[PDB]
Amino acid sequence: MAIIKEFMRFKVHMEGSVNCHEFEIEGEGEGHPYEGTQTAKLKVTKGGPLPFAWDILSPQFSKAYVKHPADIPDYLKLSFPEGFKWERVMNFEDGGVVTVTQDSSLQDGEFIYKVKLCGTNFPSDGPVMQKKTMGWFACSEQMYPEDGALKGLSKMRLKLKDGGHYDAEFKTTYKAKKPVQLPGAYNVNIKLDITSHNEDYTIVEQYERAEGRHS
Amino acid sequence: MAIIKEFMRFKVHMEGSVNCHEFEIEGEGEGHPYEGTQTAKLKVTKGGPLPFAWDILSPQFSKAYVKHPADIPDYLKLSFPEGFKWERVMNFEDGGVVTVTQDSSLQDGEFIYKVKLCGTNFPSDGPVMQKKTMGWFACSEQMYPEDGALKGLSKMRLKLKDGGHYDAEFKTTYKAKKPVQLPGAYNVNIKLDITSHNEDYTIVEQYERAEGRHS
Repeated sequence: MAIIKEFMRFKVHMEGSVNCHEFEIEGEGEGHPYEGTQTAKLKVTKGGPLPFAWDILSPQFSKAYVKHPADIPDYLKLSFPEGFKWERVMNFEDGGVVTVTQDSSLQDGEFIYKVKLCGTNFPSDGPVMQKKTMGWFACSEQMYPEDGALKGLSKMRLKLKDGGHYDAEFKTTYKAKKPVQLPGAYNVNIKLDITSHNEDYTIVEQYERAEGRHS
Repeated sequence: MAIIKEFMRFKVHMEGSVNCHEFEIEGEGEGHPYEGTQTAKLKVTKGGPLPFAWDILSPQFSKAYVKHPADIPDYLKLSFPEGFKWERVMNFEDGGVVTVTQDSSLQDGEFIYKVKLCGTNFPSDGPVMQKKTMGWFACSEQMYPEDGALKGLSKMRLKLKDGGHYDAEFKTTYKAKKPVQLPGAYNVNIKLDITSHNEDYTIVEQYERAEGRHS
């Protein structure tokens, strides 16, 4: 039997603060790791309703679910059962910064996600704190190994409610807990959607499709 | 009859938070803008004692006091009386991030400095939150024009109490409030010292010497 089966569920716990508003999120998800597709259902358990845009949190809730061609080593799938950790910084065009620390493991046949998120310097009148965003554009992450780790860089774009867009640079470093084969440089195309939400975004459902491809 | 005289005093007000510990600092300084030298006397007026290292704040307390050769446009000196603004991000080797917003003006023959600082994601056991730093190494700021503004980039190094060092990358964008001539690329060598401090760094005195030179 495989360790990463064709269908895999996950559980996620997020804690952090944005502009020093503390919160906690608990969620459950499921998907098909070799198809590159997944969904999640997130619940704000502390600090709700959030006084900021959900969209800055949605990309933190799953790289084991990336469809990889056979000739591109699936570094983060190979990291299991032990798993991997990743560190991310997001630099937004108006000075806002989000930092993310995450640990992924496999317990009782289910992925376990632990996330720590720290966001700061968002303008009180800006689109994040005023909840003026409407989801991410489809995007591509440029992946490359460096200093024994897998790194990703993406130019991300948030749609704004009244038109136009709001941009951010994503930098992430992924590290397996045990040494496994890193890939060469390649690209991952990502579609991240909010599929449902209640009025104050205390209950949110997400969908993500991610596929790796050669440069 | 000059706007920037050979001897100039300044006043600075800083407010912000680091790992959501809020604080305010008020200070007075003086120096010689054409000699590239200055001193400051800072006091913690709110949120003391600070539960983090003073060294992350000391580089935020004065680019009007940089000695420039005659063939290098002194962009930030020319910006006065109106003055300038700058935005800074500091990325520390252990995931800590500091963002700084600052406004510089000239009122009644004295510089007026207003600083907003936001720091986050510092490990609770790291040298910043454990106050294990002992001042910055001498450093150089690589200056270059870009998108109509003056930018700086520096690789900064903090001494640690028990030996070794703790590194950070500084990126800053300086913008005159009125259009004045930008220089070409050049370097500024900086020595920033804490010359006195009380036991919990609620009163701190600093000294800085800065000189621009061709690359």
